Amino acid sequence: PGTQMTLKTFHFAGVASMNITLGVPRIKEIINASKAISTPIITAQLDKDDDADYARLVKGRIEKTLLGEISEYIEEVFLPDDCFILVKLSLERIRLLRLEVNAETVRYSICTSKLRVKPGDVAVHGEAVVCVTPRENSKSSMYYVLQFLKEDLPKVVVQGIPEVSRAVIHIDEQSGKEKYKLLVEGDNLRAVMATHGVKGTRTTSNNTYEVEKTLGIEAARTTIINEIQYTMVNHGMSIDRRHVMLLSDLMTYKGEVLGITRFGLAKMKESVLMLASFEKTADHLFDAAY
Amino acid sequence: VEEKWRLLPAFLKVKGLVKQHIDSFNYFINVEIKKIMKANEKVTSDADPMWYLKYLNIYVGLPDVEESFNVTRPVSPHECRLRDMTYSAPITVDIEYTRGSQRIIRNALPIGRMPIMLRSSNCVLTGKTPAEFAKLNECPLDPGGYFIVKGVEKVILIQEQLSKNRIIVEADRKGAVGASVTSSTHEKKSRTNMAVKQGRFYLRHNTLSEDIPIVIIFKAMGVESDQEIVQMIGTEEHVMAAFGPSLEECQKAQIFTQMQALKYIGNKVRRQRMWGGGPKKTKIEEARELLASTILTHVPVKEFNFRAKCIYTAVMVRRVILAQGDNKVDDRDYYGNKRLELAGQLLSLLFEDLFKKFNSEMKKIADQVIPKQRAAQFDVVKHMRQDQITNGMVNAISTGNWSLKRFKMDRQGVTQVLSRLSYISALGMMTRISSQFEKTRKVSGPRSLQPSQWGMLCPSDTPEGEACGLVKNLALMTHITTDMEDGPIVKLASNLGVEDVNLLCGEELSYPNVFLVFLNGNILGVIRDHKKLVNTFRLMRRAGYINEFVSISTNLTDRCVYISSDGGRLCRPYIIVKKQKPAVTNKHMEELAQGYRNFEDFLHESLVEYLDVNEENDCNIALYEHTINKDTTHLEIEPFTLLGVCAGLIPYPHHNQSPRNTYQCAMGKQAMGTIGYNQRNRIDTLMYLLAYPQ
Amino acid sequence: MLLFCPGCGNGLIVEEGQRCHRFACNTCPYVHNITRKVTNRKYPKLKEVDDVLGGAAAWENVDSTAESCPKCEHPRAYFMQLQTRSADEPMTTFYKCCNAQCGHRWR
Amino acid sequence: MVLDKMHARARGPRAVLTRQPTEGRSRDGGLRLGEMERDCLIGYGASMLLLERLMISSDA
Amino acid sequence: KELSVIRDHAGSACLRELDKSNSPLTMALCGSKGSFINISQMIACVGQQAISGSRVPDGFENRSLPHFEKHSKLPAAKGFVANSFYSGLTPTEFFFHTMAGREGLVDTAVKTAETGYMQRRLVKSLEDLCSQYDLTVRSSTGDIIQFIYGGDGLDPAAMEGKDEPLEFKRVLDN
Amino acid sequence: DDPVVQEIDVYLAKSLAEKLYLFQYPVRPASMTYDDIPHLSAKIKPKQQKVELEMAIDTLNPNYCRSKGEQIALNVDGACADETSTYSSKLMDKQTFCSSQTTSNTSRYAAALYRQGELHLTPLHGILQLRPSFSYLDKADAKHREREAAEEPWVHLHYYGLRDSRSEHERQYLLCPGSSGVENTELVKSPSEYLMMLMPPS
Amino acid sequence: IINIKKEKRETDEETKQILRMLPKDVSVAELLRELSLTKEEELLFLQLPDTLPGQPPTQDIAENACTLADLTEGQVGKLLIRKSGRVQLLLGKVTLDVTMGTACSFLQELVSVGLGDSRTGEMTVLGHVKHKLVCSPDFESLLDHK
DNA sequence: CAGCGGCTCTAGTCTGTCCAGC
DNA sequence: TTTTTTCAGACTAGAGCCGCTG
RNA sequence: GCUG
Ligand SMILES: [Zn+2]
Ligand SMILES: [Zn+2]
Repeated sequence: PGTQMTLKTFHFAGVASMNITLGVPRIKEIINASKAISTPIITAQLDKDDDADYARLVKGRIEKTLLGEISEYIEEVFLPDDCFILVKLSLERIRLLRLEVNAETVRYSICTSKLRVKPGDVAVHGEAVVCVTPRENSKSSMYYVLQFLKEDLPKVVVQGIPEVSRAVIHIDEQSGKEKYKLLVEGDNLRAVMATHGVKGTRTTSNNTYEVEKTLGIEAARTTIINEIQYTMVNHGMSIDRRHVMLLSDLMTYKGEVLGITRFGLAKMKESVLMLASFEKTADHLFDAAY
Repeated sequence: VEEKWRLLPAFLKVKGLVKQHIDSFNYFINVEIKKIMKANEKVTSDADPMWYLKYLNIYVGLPDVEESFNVTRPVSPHECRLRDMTYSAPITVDIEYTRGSQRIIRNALPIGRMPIMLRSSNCVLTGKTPAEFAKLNECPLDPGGYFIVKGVEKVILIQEQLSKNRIIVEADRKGAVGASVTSSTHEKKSRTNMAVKQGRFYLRHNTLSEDIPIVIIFKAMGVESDQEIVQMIGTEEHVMAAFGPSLEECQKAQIFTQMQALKYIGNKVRRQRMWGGGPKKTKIEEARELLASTILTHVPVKEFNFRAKCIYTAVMVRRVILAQGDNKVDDRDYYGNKRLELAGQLLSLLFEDLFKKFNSEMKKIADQVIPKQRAAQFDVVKHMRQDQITNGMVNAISTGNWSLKRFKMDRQGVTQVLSRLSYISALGMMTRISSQFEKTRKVSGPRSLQPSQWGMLCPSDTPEGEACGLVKNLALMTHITTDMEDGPIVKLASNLGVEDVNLLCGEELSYPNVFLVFLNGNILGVIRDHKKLVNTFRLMRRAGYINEFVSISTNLTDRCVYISSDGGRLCRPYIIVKKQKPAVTNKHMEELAQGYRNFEDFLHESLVEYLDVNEENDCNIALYEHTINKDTTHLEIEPFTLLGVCAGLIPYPHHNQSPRNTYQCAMGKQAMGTIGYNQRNRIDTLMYLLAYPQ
Repeated sequence: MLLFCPGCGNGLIVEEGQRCHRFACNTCPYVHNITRKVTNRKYPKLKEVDDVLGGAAAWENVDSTAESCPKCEHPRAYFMQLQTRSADEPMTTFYKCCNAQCGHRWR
Repeated sequence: MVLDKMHARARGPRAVLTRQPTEGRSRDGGLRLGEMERDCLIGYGASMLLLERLMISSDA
Repeated sequence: KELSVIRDHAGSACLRELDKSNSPLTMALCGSKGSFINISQMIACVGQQAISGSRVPDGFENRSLPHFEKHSKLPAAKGFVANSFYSGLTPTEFFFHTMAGREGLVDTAVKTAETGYMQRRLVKSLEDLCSQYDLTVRSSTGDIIQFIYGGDGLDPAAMEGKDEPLEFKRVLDN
Repeated sequence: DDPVVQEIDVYLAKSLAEKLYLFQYPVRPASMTYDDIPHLSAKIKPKQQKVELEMAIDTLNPNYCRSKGEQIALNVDGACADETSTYSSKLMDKQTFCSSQTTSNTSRYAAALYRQGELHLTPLHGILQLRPSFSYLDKADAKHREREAAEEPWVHLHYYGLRDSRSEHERQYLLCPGSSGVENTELVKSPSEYLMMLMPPS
Repeated sequence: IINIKKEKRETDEETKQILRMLPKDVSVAELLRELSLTKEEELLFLQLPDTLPGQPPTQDIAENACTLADLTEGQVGKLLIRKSGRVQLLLGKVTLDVTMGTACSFLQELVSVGLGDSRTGEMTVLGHVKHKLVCSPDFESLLDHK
């Protein structure tokens, strides 16, 4: 089938954006068992499928919002004693969109941010409207650390899964019931299957590695069946399932998903010349003489 | 103007077709060889300070082969193909060596034999009527542009490379936008790169063991003071802020003066030669030698003054930073950024290395025999060997391997055997372009058809297979430019109001109105009014005061105006439309045919102009007279010239699906048909001839 | 923000002295005592609000004796003002009317 | 032309290094049953045909 | 979508006018050679040339070619060819069609190399697997990849009904 | 477009043509001027023009960190030698300015003293950029290195600043015996002769 | 703290970052401000073309370049301001165009240097320079005529 | 106040890129 | 003494890092 | 280099 593609596109998931790679390059990704697949797509099912309002709130939980988006102004304040970069935080945008953020939540997020603000020097003032990060202990601490913090303070993710970036809400066209399912482009299946309102029982992914880590090997067998048989009927190219029921069942029968690369052959085969006739003929012959 | 078609035959009598090969070798044999000899003129011996070996004038003579000790008779191209000889001419040079203690001047000493391309100025065939060709046994309808080396006709294929002297902003594998200008001069060709590997700017070069933080380079150059460096790069908040991490790196180290930065750069210079180098070049001195001839060589220090190198370095840093923000990296597929190199350039690079190897070998011989063998005088002329130069070129043409280690140039496939399957196969091979990236298997890269190729490269003529887009073919009306002097363009620009860059602090370069003037990659100043320099320079070119092939282009997004007389740039002729009316005027078109005017008269009367891809970006060409608008600037001379030699032979190409046209171009070359009027006399390895061609 | 020494034009750093915080050069004796409040505001870009208010959001700006919308001449419409970029922008006014057999969006 | 593209080899010159047939029609050649052809034969299940083609009729 | 509608509607008119004797229509009506898109392109209108599913990108700055105005989003400045193959392609239209055509030619050449490498990798991992008299697919090592092939134990080639062995309604009719 | 306003006469003076220099300070803003700062010396080489200046910086103003000034002066000068010394006092008293030359020729640059209704041109002998010199640190290293391990003669000049009456006096030499009106004998060439002069035949 | 030695904010026109609490001009406007609004004299700096339209008078030559150093004192030309802001420097039979140069905002000082003695002399500051003028030949008119 | 556990991170490096036919 | 001439890729060490882990 |  991979030989016979006419290389047509028209595979954007119907949202007219975020086209999924779907040809022999997708078949290569499923077979290679790459932990990183380009175009990772968790399709999620909402607990309430008829409310745009419910969908908007859930999308806010899944997607990542940076501090600068929610911060009205950001000023490095130099004072006769103590220079502190104090971020002014809007309280209307926090209310305008239903994001549950507070100065105490932001203060927790500012720490554990890789900005070295791990000490408790960061402080909360007023009513969720001002957070003050004073400075850092070392590494050009003077006004230098401050210059780095001011540029890197807006990037900190106040709320939402860091990994997911581009959640989109898709509406079904069925006349009797109009239903909304949010397709998220990202990789943390565990988190995106727990955020309140995403029904974990029906959330799925297109990365066998993410599924194998979160849902056993047997669900990782069924995605290797599905995501090959999904990308094979997408390109025309009909195929028996009994071929894919064999390729998946070979690929995951020794414990973990063993992708068919040079590396997965070593964990599948015992004999040397079958490995030695494949790639890395030098190392595989010396190591089996050792 | 029914006879707007008549201009394609007239441009073609003088230029176009296979000429782009011939006029190129002609420049190498008549102008470039002397520039290379002045650059490597003078060989001096360590053993005797007084000994000197300068070269005064180099000439390349008529092709002749001597079959006896001293006959030196003339030779013909057909005889060389039959007897498997090489068609070549002697390279004769004039020298004034020291000799015993005098200054003996020798006129006309042979240093070797140069391969000669057929139909070149030095070739016997040039200027011969068809009857004269029959005695020489050469077909009159022969493309030329090929070398007979060891009895095999060999063609050097045109090679497409990114333009030299111009900074290229390009993402690294990490997504880290960097920059790289290849400085090609008549002395040294080197690559200088800039990189942001940890959020801080480092300069990289092959003579430096480690990447040097840029602020240290600025201080070594002489722009001591952080404010002057920041003012030069940018005064916008974003540009200054992003160059802030890079300022600390020098501050953390103690470099604060020129000497403390020059010494730091010296402790990093690779000092590979420790033998035969005598004693000299302290670490500080070695740095002042590198910063002045090795880093960004195209920009020239006047008297160890880097005012010019420092501004150019700032322009590179600013371009990385604006690009890093929006990720607007320059496309390396745009034909404006790519210059095609034909035979002259490839031969000149090969000769440059062989002349330096011949000179070096003569110094090594002199150093060994002058201080030891005898009081008897050492005469270089006796020890000089013709073989090093002759053998070197011939081998490179005979086997297509351009292994020049001095320039780190290791390219194979430069030359191919001319295909004599048919007349079309030979003509197509002359107009053949080889890509730089050849291992690329990404579909949307060099392999794709780029809109910039319009009018320059044939859209449908490409081999189907391993090289679907890697090999391209020139269209009918295309001229690849040759290098020009640049003395006039520098003068017109100063008088046209371009203020010098030495007289201004860098703050100006970030004002919105100031724009920078670049000539072949060196800054000529800053002008407030872009439109007057551009519309005055074009008016001057049309009157013929400035050369026709010089091109003025303006980029508004990066405030710079670029004037290019570099050479290797594709140029196509276009009719000029002023006020919705084409300038040909019908009567002029009749005059061409009658004989009063030739194509050159149209160019200097303002009727026709040559536009390169960069200039086309600033123009609004209209294919047909009916499509003329108010905004339209030019008119295409003939639409069918967009296709190439192979593509043209197809009847009604526009009425067919495009893949079918591509197949025909390949098949036409493989067809069996008449090769030449001398086909019967030729004794080639394989010849296929149709008995009754129609 | 970058501030530079009047003497030599190297870049200043903030440090602390025995009575005040100082801007100080690294290469010359020059120092500048911070006597009073000095500030530098970034004003970054906020999120888009276009698809956030559509579909019966929790608006609140309506008040007694509010104007009727100009087409329907009834007060069955909401109106609001928001910054679209950072809060240095002058606030823009926008309004939407929703009535029986009548859907419109106005400015 | 078919006249120049027609090649057939029975028993003919074998290269000294590997004792396998030659690679060029001019040298009497011999056709390469490569891995893809070998894979198709494994799929057909023909054990004897692979042994005859790759050992007896090549280099036993 | 609107540009697609123009080509589809032009095609429908072309098919209706064609006589029940056109050699191109007869070949399309049976499946011997051709399609109705091929006939529509030849007789009515060739469609928007699409590179990577999108209109032709701008080689020059803000312009696909120097023959159109800058920042033009108008159809025909971005690859829509109104003319049919029979009428002939104007020079700009011809260049856009060639660009789309080359993408296909480059894709086939690159794709053949990728599929061949992939087939070697698959055939160098699955070659040892073979069905056994016990009905269990096993490796050379004797490890059990499967207990029955495809669960059912049936063979893909022998199926007469889309992955189902019998297709009973047809069998009873015979 | 008639010349409805300001037909201005343009003159030319040569009395300062071999004396007039343009100094410029690339890092000093137009509002901060050295008019108040006392100047201690001026040095020049008249050929290969390289001007050097030394300016005094005060120490009783708050912007001088005397604790750091004592340290930097102790690095540069040995603690009590004072036979040759950059700074006489125990602190850094002086800033030295070193010139860079902008261009070799200055023939096309002229200063223009505008007055109401008239413009007076004067040729420039030189254009120099003055920058703050950093030698004090290189010498501080040289006198640290030793503890651990040109033909053109200087011309000295007296400095008279913009406030001094000599500046108001010599500023009149930029004018020329005002000429009521004439058409210059030179600059008579025609447009076609002028075009051929600025664009010479190859 | 000394009010006249504040730290330098980077844009030199915008030096004041701490406090006690532009558009572009054109040559018609520059000459109008210094004539009507303020009678004060000011030093302008103008760059002329590489050759002026003259002959070096009796200077022993070859059609060499002509510069202001070769001419003699007196009236050299006339400066015309036209309607619509066009400015011309009529410097013979030919008219040269005058336009505003790059707007410098660093300090510039116009100074005399006189070596009145073998080893000593006088340096005198004549004034600050604020505006630059660029003079260029009008290549369209010069060429159109011939 | 001190240490070793895993982290986590960037680059580093070697490894491929259809069959064959002339 | 002086240019590059494909594009990823999932391994293998180091460099730390900060914080509990004693 | 081209055919397959
Ligand atoms: Zn300082
Ligand atoms: Zn309503």
